[PDB]
Amino acid sequence: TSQVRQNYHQDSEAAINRQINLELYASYVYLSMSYYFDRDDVALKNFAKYFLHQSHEEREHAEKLMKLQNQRGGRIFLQDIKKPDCDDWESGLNAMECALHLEKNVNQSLLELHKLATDKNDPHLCDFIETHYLNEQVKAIKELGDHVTNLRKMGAPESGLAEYLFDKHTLG
Amino acid sequence: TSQVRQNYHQDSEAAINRQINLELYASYVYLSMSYYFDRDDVALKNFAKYFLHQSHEEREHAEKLMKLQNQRGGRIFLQDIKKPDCDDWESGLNAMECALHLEKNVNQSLLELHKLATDKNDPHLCDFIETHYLNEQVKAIKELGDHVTNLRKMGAPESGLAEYLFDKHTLG
Amino acid sequence: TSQVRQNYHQDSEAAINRQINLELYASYVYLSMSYYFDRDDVALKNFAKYFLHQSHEEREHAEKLMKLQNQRGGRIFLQDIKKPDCDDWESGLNAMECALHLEKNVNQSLLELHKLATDKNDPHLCDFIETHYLNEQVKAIKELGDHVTNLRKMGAPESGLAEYLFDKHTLG
Amino acid sequence: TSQVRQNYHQDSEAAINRQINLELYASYVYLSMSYYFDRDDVALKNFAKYFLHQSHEEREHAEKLMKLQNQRGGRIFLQDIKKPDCDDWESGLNAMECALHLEKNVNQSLLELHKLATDKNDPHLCDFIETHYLNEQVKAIKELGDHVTNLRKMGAPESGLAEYLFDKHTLG
Ligand SMILES: [Cl-]
Ligand SMILES: [Cl-]
Ligand SMILES: [Cl-]
Ligand SMILES: [Cl-]
Ligand SMILES: [Cl-]
Ligand SMILES: [Cl-]
Ligand SMILES: [Cl-]
Ligand SMILES: [Cl-]
Ligand SMILES: [Cl-]
Ligand SMILES: [Cl-]
Ligand SMILES: [Cl-]
Ligand SMILES: [Cl-]
Ligand SMILES: [Cl-]
Ligand SMILES: [Cl-]
Ligand SMILES: [Cl-]
Ligand SMILES: [Cl-]
Ligand SMILES: [Cl-]
Ligand SMILES: [Cl-]
Ligand SMILES: [Cl-]
Ligand SMILES: [Cl-]
Ligand SMILES: [Cl-]
Ligand SMILES: [Cl-]
Ligand SMILES: [Cl-]
Ligand SMILES: [Cl-]
Ligand SMILES: [Cl-]
Ligand SMILES: [Cl-]
Ligand SMILES: [Cl-]
Ligand SMILES: [Cl-]
Ligand SMILES: [Cl-]
Ligand SMILES: [Cl-]
Ligand SMILES: [Cl-]
Ligand SMILES: [Cl-]
Ligand SMILES: [Cl-]
Ligand SMILES: [Cl-]
Ligand SMILES: [Cl-]
Ligand SMILES: [Cl-]
Ligand SMILES: [Cl-]
Ligand SMILES: [Cl-]
Ligand SMILES: [Cl-]
Ligand SMILES: [Cl-]
Ligand SMILES: [Cl-]
Ligand SMILES: [Cl-]
Ligand SMILES: [Cl-]
Ligand SMILES: [Cl-]
Ligand SMILES: [Cl-]
Ligand SMILES: [Fe+2]
Ligand SMILES: [Fe+2]
Ligand SMILES: [Fe+2]
Ligand SMILES: [Fe+2]
Ligand SMILES: [Fe+2]
Ligand SMILES: [Fe+2]
Ligand SMILES: [Fe+2]
Ligand SMILES: [Fe+2]
Ligand SMILES: [Fe+2]
Ligand SMILES: [Fe+2]
Ligand SMILES: [Fe+2]
Ligand SMILES: [Fe+2]
Ligand SMILES: [Fe+2]
Ligand SMILES: [Fe+2]
Ligand SMILES: [Fe+2]
Ligand SMILES: [Fe+2]
Ligand SMILES: [Fe+2]
Ligand SMILES: [Fe+2]
Ligand SMILES: [Fe+2]
Ligand SMILES: [Mg+2]
Ligand SMILES: [Mg+2]
Ligand SMILES: [Mg+2]
Ligand SMILES: [Mg+2]
Ligand SMILES: [Mg+2]
Ligand SMILES: [Mg+2]
Ligand SMILES: [Mg+2]
Ligand SMILES: [Mg+2]
Ligand SMILES: [Mg+2]
Ligand SMILES: [Mg+2]
Ligand SMILES: [Mg+2]
Ligand SMILES: [Mg+2]
Ligand SMILES: [Mg+2]
Ligand SMILES: [Mg+2]
Ligand SMILES: [Mg+2]
Ligand SMILES: [Mg+2]
Repeated sequence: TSQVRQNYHQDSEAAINRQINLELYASYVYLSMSYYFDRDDVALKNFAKYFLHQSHEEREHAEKLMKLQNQRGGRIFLQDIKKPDCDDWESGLNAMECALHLEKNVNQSLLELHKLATDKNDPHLCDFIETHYLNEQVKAIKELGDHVTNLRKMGAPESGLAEYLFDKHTLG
Repeated sequence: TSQVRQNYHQDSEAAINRQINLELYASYVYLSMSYYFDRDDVALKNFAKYFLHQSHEEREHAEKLMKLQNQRGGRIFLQDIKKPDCDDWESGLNAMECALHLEKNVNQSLLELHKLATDKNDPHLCDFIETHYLNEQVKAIKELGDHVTNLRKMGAPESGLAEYLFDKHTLG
Repeated sequence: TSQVRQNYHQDSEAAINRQINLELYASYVYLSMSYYFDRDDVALKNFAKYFLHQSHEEREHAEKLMKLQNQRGGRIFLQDIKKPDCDDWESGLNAMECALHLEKNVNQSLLELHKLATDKNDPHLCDFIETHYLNEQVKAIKELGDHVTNLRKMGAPESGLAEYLFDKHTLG
Repeated sequence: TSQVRQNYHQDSEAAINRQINLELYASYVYLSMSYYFDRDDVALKNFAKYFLHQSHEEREHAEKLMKLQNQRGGRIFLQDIKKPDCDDWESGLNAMECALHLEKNVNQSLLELHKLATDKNDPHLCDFIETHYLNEQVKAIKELGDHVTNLRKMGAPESGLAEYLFDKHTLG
């Protein structure tokens, strides 16, 4: 056993490794989405910028969990990062909808992680999740919902003008 | 023979003179396009600004080739600069499409020039073309493609509103 | 066909997608190595810092290739990012040796990519690889070789003192 | 009853008084350790500096708990501060090992305190412990573990050179 390990259940350790993979997966989804908008036949540079930033944030989320694993004396075990579900993201509205679904999926995993930490009476892990993950998720989900709403109201995805104007006035 | 000349084939010298003419031609096409947008019955000042800048860049491309010719000990031979294919450029979208076609034509000529330089084992000329021309062309073509895409998606050329808003938010 | 595509062979497009995956793989290897050194039973923070920086550089390499793909009118196709070969990296010396092997493997792939670009007479792609990848690889390989040499000379991996002092005076 | 008291169980009040004593005890252990390293026959000034800083931090931990007691309307009851277990701390490695054991003991007490607060549904007290104590403990334990590891790897306690170099390059 690690000399630092205390009150850190093996189930929690395993769940943290699963969460690391999921955060890296989310980084990959956003990376794919970003460069879709950089295509010459899509050409929405602020959608590209927005999703690249979200991608980099997800990687920071993963790295902080790796740091946590070591802080508590667990051992990092990495798995393949699966490719995203789509190669072609169809439209700005569709990409925002997929991002919303992704963030709610990552949130559900974080909530299950917190429930495990609660079941194992690990208040340090509970605090870590609450302080660094749960409100960030709520804010991300709200922002994506807001974006979906505006795109729908403006007439996307049929209106290429709506996508263009949203790119310029909300994402730029 | 020029006291400086070394490893510089007469075919390369001639091809450089042809490229000088083509770059000046491209400058002239963009000059014509620019002032079309300055017409009182067209009145898109940022289209005018954009194309005038592209015109001035083409002249810089020509002057750098003139400098190259002398650097290598070749002799500059100038020809008439042909007037552009159109007097009336029809719309912002049509002008962007013509610019895209022009830039791909200039690129093809540069690629043929590079192949000649390769065939004659002239690595200095190869480097000159690669370092100062080829990526600039790729970037210009990508930018023009992006512009065409947005104008089409926004509803041009039928939508005068699309042209106006593109002028203001992308070119301004 | 993409409106921007010119002189860009389908084989080159495919090879660029393969290179994107390899660069992301290299990012993952370095990420794994970094956090190994952050373990409480390893505890070499400058090894951790060094490898995390290398990880972030590899991701930048991947993103630039994604940008290239779109610039030339190719289409990005992503694959799973394989987990690294090891979970436990054994020592500072062993990790440096693995990094050296990785960088030489990535270099070989870049050289094969350049040979394809040469075979297809794509001087823009040749220049891109030469300007942004090949010297960076040569410098990385030389630096890693230098590091391996010093660790060996100092008495690693048997000397934990050698690893500690190298961490402090070369990597810090 | 205090005019401010609300949802503050008598068991929690008593447990806070016990924690105040333990934090002062930890301050005393580190004070003793610090001046051991200031002995002319030990003479490791950065070990002395490090432990004196840890001593002062423990006193701040105690004072914040005293403030908490009054904030919630409990009453502070003080007990003797026991002398540390050792007069002679043997070596830098041994002192770091004793500090690690101390911090894990203080952590266990904090975890028991948090469980009491949970059992009595006192979310303010739960938050206080999580926000101001639990991560500080995890970080302290990780840092001490890191220090023990490096000293062992470098050849302590037999190597007086290892202790000297660690003092200079990690603690200085
Ligand atoms: Cl445990
Ligand atoms: Cl367990
Ligand atoms: Cl997993
Ligand atoms: Cl796997
Ligand atoms: Cl699978
Ligand atoms: Cl998902
Ligand atoms: Cl349970
Ligand atoms: Cl709990
Ligand atoms: Cl919000
Ligand atoms: Cl908020
Ligand atoms: Cl919004
Ligand atoms: Cl507007
Ligand atoms: Cl010659
Ligand atoms: Cl000749
Ligand atoms: Cl001519
Ligand atoms: Cl003529
Ligand atoms: Cl003629
Ligand atoms: Cl043309
Ligand atoms: Cl020939
Ligand atoms: Cl050559
Ligand atoms: Cl570009
Ligand atoms: Cl570029
Ligand atoms: Cl555009
Ligand atoms: Cl092609
Ligand atoms: Cl082809
Ligand atoms: Cl692949
Ligand atoms: Cl795959
Ligand atoms: Cl496979
Ligand atoms: Cl490898
Ligand atoms: Cl071939
Ligand atoms: Cl070639
Ligand atoms: Cl070098
Ligand atoms: Cl160099
Ligand atoms: Cl070195
Ligand atoms: Cl009460
Ligand atoms: Cl009570
Ligand atoms: Cl007490
Ligand atoms: Cl007493
Ligand atoms: Cl007693
Ligand atoms: Cl103790
Ligand atoms: Cl109870
Ligand atoms: Cl509660
Ligand atoms: Cl830490
Ligand atoms: Cl932390
Ligand atoms: Cl340390
Ligand atoms: Fe975000
Ligand atoms: Fe951010
Ligand atoms: Fe995340
Ligand atoms: Fe997220
Ligand atoms: Fe330009
Ligand atoms: Fe310019
Ligand atoms: Fe040009
Ligand atoms: Fe041009
Ligand atoms: Fe590097
Ligand atoms: Fe760097
Ligand atoms: Fe790379
Ligand atoms: Fe590399
Ligand atoms: Fe030194
Ligand atoms: Fe401390
Ligand atoms: Fe401090
Ligand atoms: Fe404390
Ligand atoms: Fe402490
Ligand atoms: Fe809680
Ligand atoms: Fe909290
Ligand atoms: Mg998973
Ligand atoms: Mg699959
Ligand atoms: Mg328990
Ligand atoms: Mg918060
Ligand atoms: Mg001509
Ligand atoms: Mg004529
Ligand atoms: Mg020859
Ligand atoms: Mg260049
Ligand atoms: Mg591969
Ligand atoms: Mg596998
Ligand atoms: Mg060919
Ligand atoms: Mg270079
Ligand atoms: Mg006590
Ligand atoms: Mg006694
Ligand atoms: Mg109650
Ligand atoms: Mg906190």
